[PDB]
Amino acid sequence: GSSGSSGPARFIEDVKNQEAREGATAVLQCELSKAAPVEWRKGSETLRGGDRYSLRQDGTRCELQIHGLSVADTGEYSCVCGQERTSATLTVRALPARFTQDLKSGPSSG
Repeated sequence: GSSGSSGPARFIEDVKNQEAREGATAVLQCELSKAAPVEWRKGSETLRGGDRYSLRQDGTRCELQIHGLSVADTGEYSCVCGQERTSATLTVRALPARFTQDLKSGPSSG
């Protein structure tokens, strides 16, 4: 809430930590002050929309999906936008190991 002009596009809404299991598709949804180009990078590696990473920006909103979540993927992504840059933490938990747990609800309604 401040009338004026800064110049470049700033991340008005930084990405929020992500948490999903293997096989899923973790994606970070953020927002920019104004339509501007960005660049997602994991630590010291620059990623570019291809087959696994499905980058989709609807103007000021950015979205970086990850097809095939692997425990390894787990790390810290950072989206560099002009001058500003947002980062988050993606926690990938191994797939749920099958386990039979004998159980049968009771006459209780709730």
